Amino acid sequence: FCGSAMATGKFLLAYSPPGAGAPTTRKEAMLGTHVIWDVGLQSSCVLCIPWISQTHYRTAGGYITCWYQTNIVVPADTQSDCKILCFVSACNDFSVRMLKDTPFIKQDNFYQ
Amino acid sequence: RVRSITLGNSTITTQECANVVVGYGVWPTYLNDDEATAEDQPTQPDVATCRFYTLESVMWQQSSPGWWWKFPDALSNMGLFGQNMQYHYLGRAGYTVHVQCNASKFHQGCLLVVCVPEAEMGCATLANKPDQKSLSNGETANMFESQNSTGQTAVQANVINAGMGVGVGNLTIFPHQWINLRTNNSATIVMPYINSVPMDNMFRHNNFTLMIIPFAPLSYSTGATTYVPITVTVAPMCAEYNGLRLAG
Amino acid sequence: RVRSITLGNSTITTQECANVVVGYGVWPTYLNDDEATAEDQPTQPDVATCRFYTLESVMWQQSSPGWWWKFPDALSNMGLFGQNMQYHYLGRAGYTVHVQCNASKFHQGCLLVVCVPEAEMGCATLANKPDQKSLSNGETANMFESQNSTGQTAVQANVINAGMGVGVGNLTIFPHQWINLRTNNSATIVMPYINSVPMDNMFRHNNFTLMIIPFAPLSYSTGATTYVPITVTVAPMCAEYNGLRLAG
Amino acid sequence: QTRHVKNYHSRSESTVENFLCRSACVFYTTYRNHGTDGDNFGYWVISTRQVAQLRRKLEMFTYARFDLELTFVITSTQEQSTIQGQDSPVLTHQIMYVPPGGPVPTKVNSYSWQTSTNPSVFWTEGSAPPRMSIPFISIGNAYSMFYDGWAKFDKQGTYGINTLNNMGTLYMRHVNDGSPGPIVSTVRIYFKPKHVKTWVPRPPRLCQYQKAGNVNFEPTGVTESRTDITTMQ
Repeated sequence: FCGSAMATGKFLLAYSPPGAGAPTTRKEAMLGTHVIWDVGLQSSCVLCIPWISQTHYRTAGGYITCWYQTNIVVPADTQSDCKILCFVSACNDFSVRMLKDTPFIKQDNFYQ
Repeated sequence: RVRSITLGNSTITTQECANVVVGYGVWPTYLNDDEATAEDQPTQPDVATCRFYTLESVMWQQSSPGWWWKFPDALSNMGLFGQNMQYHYLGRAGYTVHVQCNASKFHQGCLLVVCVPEAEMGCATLANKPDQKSLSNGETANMFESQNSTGQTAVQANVINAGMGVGVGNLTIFPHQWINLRTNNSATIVMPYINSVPMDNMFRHNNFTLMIIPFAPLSYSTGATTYVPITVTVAPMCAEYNGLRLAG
Repeated sequence: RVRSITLGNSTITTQECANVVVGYGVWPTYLNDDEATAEDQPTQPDVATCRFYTLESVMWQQSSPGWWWKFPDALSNMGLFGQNMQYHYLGRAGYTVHVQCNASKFHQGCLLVVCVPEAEMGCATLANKPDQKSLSNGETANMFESQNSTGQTAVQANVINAGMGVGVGNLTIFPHQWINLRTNNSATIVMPYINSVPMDNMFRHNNFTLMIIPFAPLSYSTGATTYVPITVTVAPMCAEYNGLRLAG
Repeated sequence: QTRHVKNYHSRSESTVENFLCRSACVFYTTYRNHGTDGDNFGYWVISTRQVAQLRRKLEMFTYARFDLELTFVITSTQEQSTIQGQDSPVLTHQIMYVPPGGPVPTKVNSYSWQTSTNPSVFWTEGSAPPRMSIPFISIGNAYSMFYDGWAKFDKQGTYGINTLNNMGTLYMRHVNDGSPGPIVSTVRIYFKPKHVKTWVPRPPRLCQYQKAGNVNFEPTGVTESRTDITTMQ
């Protein structure tokens, strides 16, 4: 959370297992796997997702959602809204087994 | 620092060194067999229900009277433990009640967070009994009023009497916790199962209610958020139900 | 004498000295962690599902071809374990199959009670695939035929090929038990979980089917009951599901 | 597809060696047995920045140190002509590696072909493809995949470039014409780094490459767009 140090609020980071589907209300999120992210106490939250895997050779994968448990409370009037930054990382348990060409580079002709 | 608590598939974060009010000094426990009692009243525990349930936050405003929930009814539709109430005739459980408050240092106000056992409430009409809807709305908070309530079967929700015909300032006799925004923002009340019988039907009876009454009204500086969220998180403790298997 | 077996809130009675066919020599077991594997694929067991489920008895008659059930699908609506299939993406379980037969000493007949793993079945129409309804009817038995089946998407249910294009008399290669009314009336097959993967989706795949094929036709003396009930009782064993809690 | 399977935590081919020591085709050229002005020869300056896949994989690191295992797949085809009764004997090819700073052939019969310090392999068709290995030939301690500097400070176009990444040039030609008819041969050089050391990992390239000797790019979006930030229906 990248708001002011005086800002206070609560977020509900909800993890949906694969095949469960994305929750549609804050109550369905609360009834599943979730953490109450209190902005006032800690400005960062870390979540480790156990079941990731690939999905194809070349939905039904799990979801992560955030909900407004409370609103963001501020002492004074700030014109701009707060921002949240997300970071993803690999844990020590990934395997990779079959190298292939990446789909994000293209070379349709020679350079010379 | 900050302490993270996980129960089942739910996680919440609480500040360390936060006071916990443990009911009447009794931590919730399971029922105990009395000198190897016979299998005439089998009991069945459930540990999957020991998870946090987070009700929708109630918006605390400047002219905002209290709220209340009746937790046997307030968790009656919260997935499990609600299915357990529906399936089992007799139930028994304690609760850990977390009351959060998200406000900045520029906010004012004081809250009385009290769990009142057997909070039988009067009716707005003297020759009547309040209906189920007014008494307990389930996961939705029922609100106190700044004046006398009107209704044939409505609860007398004037905050001065807390709906019970007593002094609201004397509500501290029950397990309570004051939330002063300049000092506190959290309240943790661990309520043991209190009843005149070891187990009882849960749809038919409310063990206790939680009243969140703002004694000092909410206030803020110009430009600050005019409302403050109050989040109630509930973890059922030591949930027991009547055994459904055949005794022999 | 007679042995009574209780699992959960269900009780059945079986004759002692009754043979039990244990799959391929392997008793159903839980999955084992491989040298303290990481919590990337958490597994969750369920012991409430370890109870007997009794399908509706199928009426064995004189001109009665076989029956079959596909047990991942046949228990998909049997309360728990069916709710567990619906709720969990990946599942894993073995089964204890009890096949009872209520006939007097004046009845004749022989039954082949066989559990066929991966019993992929052909279609009545060559350029087609059989539909879900014909392949598995759930708790309702699907019946074999004395002649070629007709249908655009119907299973080729002629009993001679058992629906698989093989010799029905060679079905004894699978875990089986013969029921000869003059000698036997019960069959107990304990089937371990057999698959090419440790766990798999249960709505999407049938681990095995149970075929009850009368090789010697039912016969009786005049005045005896013209039909004989065949009761199938199923106890899921070592049911595992994918963990639903957060890894951290 | 690709159902959930057990995770065995195989890190085996995620290593830089198994990630980069892959034999990739980096160049192919044609040269005739007879030439108009002695220009019937193929050549390739050894660079890792012409194939966009190998370039991206190598540029995921700042410094590298590897050997150059080159394999050449020479195939000759006879072109259509009015010459009859050719009966070509077997064809021999010469592949010269000019080390950095060595003599450079200008024509097919230049003196630089018959030199002594340029490694040359003579391969006759019908055998296994020729193969030569070039060591880590830089005078520096590693190959710099990126260079935030100039070859000469007072020159605008020398930004990047460096001078220590020169790996030499390959030269291919026919030793014998075989027949008095048109024959054209393709070399199809195959590149494979060996004993790779890499340092200072870098983010993968996001924008499509424009030039082989540049990092210049048209600005591109960080990723593909989606309709809504929330997963609501």
